[PDB]
Amino acid sequence: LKKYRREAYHRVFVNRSLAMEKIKCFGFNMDYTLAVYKSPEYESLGFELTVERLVSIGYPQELLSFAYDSTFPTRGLVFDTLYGNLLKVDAYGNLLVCAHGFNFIRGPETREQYPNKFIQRDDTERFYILNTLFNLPETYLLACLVDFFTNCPRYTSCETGFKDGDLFMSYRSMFQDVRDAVDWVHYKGSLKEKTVENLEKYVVKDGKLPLLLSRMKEVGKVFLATNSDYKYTDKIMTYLFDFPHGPKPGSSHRPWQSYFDLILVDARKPLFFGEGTVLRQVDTKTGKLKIGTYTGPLQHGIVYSGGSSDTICDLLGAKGKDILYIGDHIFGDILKSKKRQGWQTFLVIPELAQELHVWTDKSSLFEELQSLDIFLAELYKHLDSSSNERPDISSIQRRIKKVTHDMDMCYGMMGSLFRSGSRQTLFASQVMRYADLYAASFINLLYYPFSYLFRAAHVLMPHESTVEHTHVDINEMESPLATRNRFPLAPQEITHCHDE
Amino acid sequence: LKKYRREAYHRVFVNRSLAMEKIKCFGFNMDYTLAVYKSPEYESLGFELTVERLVSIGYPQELLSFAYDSTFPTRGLVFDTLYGNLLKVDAYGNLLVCAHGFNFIRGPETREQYPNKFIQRDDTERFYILNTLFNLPETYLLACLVDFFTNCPRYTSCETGFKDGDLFMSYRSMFQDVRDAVDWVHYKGSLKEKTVENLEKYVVKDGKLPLLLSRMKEVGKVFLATNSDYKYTDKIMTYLFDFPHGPKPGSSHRPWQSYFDLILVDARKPLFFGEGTVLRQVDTKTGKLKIGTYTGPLQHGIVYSGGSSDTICDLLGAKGKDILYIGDHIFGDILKSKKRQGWQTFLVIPELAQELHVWTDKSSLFEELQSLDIFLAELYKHLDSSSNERPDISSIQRRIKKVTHDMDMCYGMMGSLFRSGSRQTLFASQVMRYADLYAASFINLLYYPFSYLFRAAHVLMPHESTVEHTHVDINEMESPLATRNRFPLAPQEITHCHDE
Amino acid sequence: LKKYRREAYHRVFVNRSLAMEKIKCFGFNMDYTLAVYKSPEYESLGFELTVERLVSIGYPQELLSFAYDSTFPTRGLVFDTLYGNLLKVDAYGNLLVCAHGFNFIRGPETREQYPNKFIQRDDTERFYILNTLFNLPETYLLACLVDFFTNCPRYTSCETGFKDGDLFMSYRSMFQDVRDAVDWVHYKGSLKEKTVENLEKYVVKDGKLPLLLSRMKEVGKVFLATNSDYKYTDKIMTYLFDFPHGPKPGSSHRPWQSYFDLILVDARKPLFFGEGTVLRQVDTKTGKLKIGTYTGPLQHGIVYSGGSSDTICDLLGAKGKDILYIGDHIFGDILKSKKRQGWQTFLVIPELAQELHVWTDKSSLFEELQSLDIFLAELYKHLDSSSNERPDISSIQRRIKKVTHDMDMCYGMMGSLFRSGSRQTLFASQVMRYADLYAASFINLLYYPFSYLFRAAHVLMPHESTVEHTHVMESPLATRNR
Amino acid sequence: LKKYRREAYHRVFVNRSLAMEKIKCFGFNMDYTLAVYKSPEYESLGFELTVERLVSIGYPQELLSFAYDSTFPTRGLVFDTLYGNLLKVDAYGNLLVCAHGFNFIRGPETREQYPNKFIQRDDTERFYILNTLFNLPETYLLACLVDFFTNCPRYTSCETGFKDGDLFMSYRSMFQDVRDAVDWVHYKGSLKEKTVENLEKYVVKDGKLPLLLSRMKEVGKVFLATNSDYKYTDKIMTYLFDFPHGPKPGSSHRPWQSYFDLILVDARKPLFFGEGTVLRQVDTKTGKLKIGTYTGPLQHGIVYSGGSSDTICDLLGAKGKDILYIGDHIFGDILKSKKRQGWQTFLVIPELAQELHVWTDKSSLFEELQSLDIFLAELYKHLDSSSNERPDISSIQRRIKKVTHDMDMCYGMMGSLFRSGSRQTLFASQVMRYADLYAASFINLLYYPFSYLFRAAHVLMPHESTVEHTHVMESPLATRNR
Repeated sequence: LKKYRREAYHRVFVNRSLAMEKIKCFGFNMDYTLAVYKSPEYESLGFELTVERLVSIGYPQELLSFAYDSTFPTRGLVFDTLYGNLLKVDAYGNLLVCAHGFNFIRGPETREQYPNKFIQRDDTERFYILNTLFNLPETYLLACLVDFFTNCPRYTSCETGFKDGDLFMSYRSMFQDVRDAVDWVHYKGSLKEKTVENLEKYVVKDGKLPLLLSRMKEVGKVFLATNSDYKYTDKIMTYLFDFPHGPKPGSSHRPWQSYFDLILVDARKPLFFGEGTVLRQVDTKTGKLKIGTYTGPLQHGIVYSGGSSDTICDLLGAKGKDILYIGDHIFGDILKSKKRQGWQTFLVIPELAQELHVWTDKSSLFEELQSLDIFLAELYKHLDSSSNERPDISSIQRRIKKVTHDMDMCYGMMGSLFRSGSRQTLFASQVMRYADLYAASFINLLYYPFSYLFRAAHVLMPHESTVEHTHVDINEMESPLATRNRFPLAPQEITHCHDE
Repeated sequence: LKKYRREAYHRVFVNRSLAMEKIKCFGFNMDYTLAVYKSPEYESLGFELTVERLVSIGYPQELLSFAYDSTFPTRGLVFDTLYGNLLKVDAYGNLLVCAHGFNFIRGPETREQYPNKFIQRDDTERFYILNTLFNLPETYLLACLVDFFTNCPRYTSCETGFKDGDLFMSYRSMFQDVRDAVDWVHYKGSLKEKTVENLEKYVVKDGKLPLLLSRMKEVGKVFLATNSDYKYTDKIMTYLFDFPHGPKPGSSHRPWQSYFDLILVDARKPLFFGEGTVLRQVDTKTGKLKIGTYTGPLQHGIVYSGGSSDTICDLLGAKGKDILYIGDHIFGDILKSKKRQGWQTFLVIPELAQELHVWTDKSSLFEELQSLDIFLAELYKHLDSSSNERPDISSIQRRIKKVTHDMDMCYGMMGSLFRSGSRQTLFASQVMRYADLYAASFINLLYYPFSYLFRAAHVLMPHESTVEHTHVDINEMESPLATRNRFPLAPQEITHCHDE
Repeated sequence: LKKYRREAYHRVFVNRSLAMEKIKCFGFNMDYTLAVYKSPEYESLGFELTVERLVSIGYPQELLSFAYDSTFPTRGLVFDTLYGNLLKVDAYGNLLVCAHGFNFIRGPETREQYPNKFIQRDDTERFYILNTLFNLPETYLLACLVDFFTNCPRYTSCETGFKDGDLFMSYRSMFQDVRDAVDWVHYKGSLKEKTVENLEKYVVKDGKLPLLLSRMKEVGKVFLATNSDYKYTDKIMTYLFDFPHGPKPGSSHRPWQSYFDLILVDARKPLFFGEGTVLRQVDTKTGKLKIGTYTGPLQHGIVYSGGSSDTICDLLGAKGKDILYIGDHIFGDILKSKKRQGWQTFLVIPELAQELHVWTDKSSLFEELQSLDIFLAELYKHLDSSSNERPDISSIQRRIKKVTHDMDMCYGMMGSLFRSGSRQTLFASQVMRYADLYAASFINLLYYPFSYLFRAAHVLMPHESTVEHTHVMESPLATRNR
Repeated sequence: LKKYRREAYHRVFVNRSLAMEKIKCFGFNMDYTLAVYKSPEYESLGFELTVERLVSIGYPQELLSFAYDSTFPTRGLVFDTLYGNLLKVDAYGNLLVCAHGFNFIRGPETREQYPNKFIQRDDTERFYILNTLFNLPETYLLACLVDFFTNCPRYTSCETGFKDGDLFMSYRSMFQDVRDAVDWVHYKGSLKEKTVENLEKYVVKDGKLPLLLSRMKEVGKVFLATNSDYKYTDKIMTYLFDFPHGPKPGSSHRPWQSYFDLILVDARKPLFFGEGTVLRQVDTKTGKLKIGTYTGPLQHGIVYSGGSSDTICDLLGAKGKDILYIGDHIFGDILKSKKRQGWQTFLVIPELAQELHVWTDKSSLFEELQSLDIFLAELYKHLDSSSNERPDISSIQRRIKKVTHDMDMCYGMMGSLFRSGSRQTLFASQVMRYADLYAASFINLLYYPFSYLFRAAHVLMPHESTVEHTHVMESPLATRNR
């Protein structure tokens, strides 16, 4: 028969095998992990605050006529501050999609600015990668701004920016203003203020969240580690646990703090994963901070501030292997470069919820592309290098392009977060680097036992996915160009020091 | 029905789509491309010459009792010059296999030296990646040397090398001597001399090679670009074309040079792909070099030396897109970082010939692992986070490990070139970065028409490969934690400026 | 006959020759250039607000009993976040002085943490260089913090930090909190607020400033470019120009803005020198911005915000050759990388004021050092490689050490900004690199005409400074047989 | 009374103080340290073999009519592979001299290719620094090649190279061929063979060398560490010590090897200073190697091959403090990074021999420069910012230029190794960084006792060298109101 699998929308997907039996400590980011912001309301709120900010610093009034359009941005686009393009690139820096403003640039014209349809993604001065869910409003705003200055006649388009009279406004300078304004929106607190004053509008709520976290604390420790301050965190978490019952209905409600062994605010991630700041214990009954740990009876509170990830693991008595860290952010090679053991990782990708719907509900699109590809192979079926034939594939290519575009638009104007045609995005490549497990939401762990063995799927290369495990009887001897015309004792047991 | 495909051992595998109709110029490396060296005779010859070299520079006589063992090395291993281990690592620097000498290190012991089972593959001072087919003898020799100094009592093992009396011999110093000696073997010409004096023993020969190259020159230009000098190249190529007939049997034999539009020796790759050296035209009737091009009638020869890849394309009148460059070496991002258009690429991986046999002839091994994995899923079938069950998977894991090791050993002691268990190797990752097409040999193009459209296979992520394109009817509403509780005009035609 | 030179405290010192005749545009930083903050009051103010910020985020109450000690910090020290040391290093990263808290570490134990008495300044993650005048309070605070936790009973000293029970607190973490608090004090305007509310206490005022700027404005253009906003710039600049007469005798007062052809606020240096931000005009009467220029009557206003160094140079019609940029900050070589000719530079270095006093008023210490060296050469005068004599030099070496340390202490506990003994500091090396001219203040341009040819002094090497041009067989090993 | 100093051509110059008393181990490079190659014969030999190598790989026959011109190259020039220029730059990458072939480029057109007269030396791919004595022939050859193709009819000059018809030949490509040919000439032993077959022509000989090394061997240990193999080392060292008497009068000759406690050949510097290669013993009578040490009687031999600097220091029982390493090569800061104390350094700089002759025998040129500067200060003596006077200085500036250029030409067409005008070269800066002591030859240690206290000379800044220690209200803008 076939392998049993849970329903698609409940699945946890496995990049690297993970024995959940061994997880003794579950760690959480808050933003977009426990506190999932409603889409597109929250993106559109960030957009407005940023636009409003730029206008009050001198950007034109026409900006206030921009409306956030959730169908345009995809996450992980690269902004080329030299030519002002949003780029969807693959794992190796090859261009997949190129948008100047809202104008999508065809392949040939792309080669003027990118002669090899390639970017050096390491040129951090030039290219800015919009990876986060917070980057989404900004991704759209950059396109809005490029489009407006392009089409407004008060400004003359040039290769690397706009002339306003005798003044040059480079794309890199505009981007600096957008970047400054997004920070300001977040770090002066205007967005949190608006968020907190209407939580029903802006934050998702779900009773399964206290349920799942209560089960996690039955088998291990549970901790929160957030860059937000305690005041914001308390307001958010109280809302998330505000039900007329506790974990199971008919049970007594209990405060959100009772679900955690350790609560860490003001984390200053990503610095948190280095040496961080000095750890201070927070006295929530007072609000007073004190570096270190309380010596007195106040030591039984669990709210902390600053610190480092290494320190938090000490407080929990949790070795790195024991920890599954659940969040929405792809971190670099910071944690594993350490002499200390790192955390295993569950990556929240909320966009996966819509993408799985495209995958399941648009089958007729996938079927047709498979059809067209099977027909194409039939047209070349018995041809080899002696054949002069040039089969007519013109129309079938045109229907391939037309079906593929239709699929793309099922995701949005910028296509799927994970691929374009046959090529994985840079983002997809980073998901595979960073995440041991991933899902639309951490809540999918509800549907798995804590003894579950998560087994990784082989990611197949072209010669594995298009060759069957069947014996191929060849009548001609294999060319010795291919075969090359083909003592330590062999190891007696498995040599895999990874176990995946 | 199913998609028609050529027989497995004739296939060209596609990472990135390529319209072969547009290829107007075919370029070749010589070594391990046109001139395929017999295995393991040629590896074993390189081994002996290197060992002999080290002995005459003071290394112990016991080295001459080493015999090359083709079942041990896999290509792409990393040599850690700090701890003297051969490492098989994945695309992200995670350890898969760790061999100190001929001792394979289990996972737990690995963590002493690699606390995160991770290496920073960028630490080029410490880690040396043995990617080439020429590296194979050296890969085995490094293991031989570590094993000998470990087990010989005249030397005391330490973490980073050996004590010989009061003298410390670091692994990094030993590696420097091995590296120096391999160079010497190649650059004083001892290996070419031995090769040339017994070409039947050392070089593969195949009549399909003149056939395929004659067909290529029917539709485009053909050129050779080799680091070897003309003298070696002539000896090799004359042997490769030495048949009592030409392209087709019953035709007149013709000299190998008649198969090329341009013959480039002394290329100094990889510098060749930068600014290179000054181009000089070679006068083979004389041997005299002259920088530039001959003004007189000698300008009708086609042998050149030095130069750059940009210059060679000018001579051919070949824009970069028009060129398919066929060879065995994975190059870095050198060619695409240029403002000039780069070559498309066909990668020769000779090991693919044995790997495809494992894939097809050891099906019963693959079937069992699929069985065991289907049984494992059955054991967790109706469990979720409320379940207390801990199903007994002990024996079925043991049979997984035992079957997986058996598969590994079908490839060699160091396993497949492309994966370990569920993880692709670093090498596999580089194949996907660099090669538009790849095969065990370029001769497989014989079985494809020159109008062929090579269409890339999707490389599927876990949520694509383990979810069907079937409509999933859910009775419970999807958690808004996953859905988030979900103007420019949309593009009307495909936006893919890559076309793959 | 000897060369004429202006009086020492009026001099502009010349590192690279500069023909003032060609300067047609004069550009100023404001902070510590036009607005010289009184020392040590201002450092002490920044120190106190930073300590209070730290205590308010949970640092111990004892910190509030630290008093800023201006005799301790010398600018340009390197804080080693690994071992908690303030370090004075030379141009090449050789150790000269090593302080742990307030304990000064001798040579031999220095070698335990620094085996070659060498740091790699490239290690930006480990070593933080405290080069600015704003960094002076933070330099002392770091020393205070390391001293406090080293001698506090509640804590256990370690190599890389301290234990508070079973909890480790790294110097790197602690330095991050000090770093964050100094930013916080500055970017909250706490410091700006206390400054503005008492300008006499914190800001130097001097009628020579309006005189010098009006003379520059007569020979060319003058521009201001500060990171500060307009409201703080206005308060400060209004104070600096608040005199009952204009710059000439019996002339009437005129506003500070009229001394400038272009006023740029919110500069966002150092980004300002690359692509910066988009330039916007400032309506001073309203305080509102508009990117570009106001399309109306307000186009005639001369106050802008943000922008870039290149936009401002084009706005003034000045090529890089025309411009002398006057300021207190040393910038990296990332403005010479541009493809248009960059500015020439005048580095304001306030410490030069007290350093020159030491140079001239402690001449007895220099003379004694010279005698001890002369006397020392006399001891070796008759010896070559054939000599077994080991002259007894310990007592004279003892006296050299005492005298050099006496000199060091005339500058402060960390010695001179520019050197320790025979070795130039890293800071001195960066002045040589960046500053075409330098003085203790820009005001010393008063004493020079705008046609002056500033001529660079040779920096002599040992084989130049210790052999005379006087005319005196030589080994072919030295001659290569020429 | 003035300070006693040894005669100028006998001096060891002191950059960092060094107590020779503490040196217990003396270590030598051989090439250009013990074996000083005669100039210009040796440079000319290397030049000719390199030209012939190039012509034999297809470069035009005209090259064989180049003659090495020793008056052109100064060591330490930077070859710009993009534009074909030899460049003399200062410590910070500022342009001082720019030669294209043999055409010297004035300031203003320099700015077309170098808008800030600045190069980024970090661009290792673009700029190649020609610092070694071995690099002198290649420095001139580069200039010859650029001059040849610029004025050859068959070629078309471009910005970054030349066209040979429809074919482009970049300076970068051409530089690669010169680079490869210089390696080829050296690593084929062509140069070593012609040297050994005529040692009188190419190698300086001097009986003072065996005297100095035997005196070192009496106070401590002496070691040799050369990249050369043993056969070439033996030929050369045998020649250098070939005298009818030993070092003392009427003493008998003894072999060169007996002057060394350890002879290391095949050093593979600079890798030698990291982990190097495995150390092997050399059986001199046989020429065979054995890694480690011979387990027999040959263990008493003192000739090794390969190894590392750390292995050799442990072999001698010398910590880094004990060692003075004597050599002609400037190394990067990648030996101070080690976790054991590194060597102290003596940099042999042959050009110092002729440079000191210029310093003392062209004093009239220095005096005139001094008068012109004094006279120039007198012209400005009475002017300050109120002055409109623009004194006429063109004729005196003209004479300064002529005189400075006259001085430059005493060193050679590229001027002094250490400076151009008021600006130290990049090379001078690297001597300051790397060399604790330096002289024109190691032989000047003869004139100093092994108990000598080498004392460093202050390198004065402009505000130190041009204001007297003599005692002379000051603006609070300079004083910060102290």
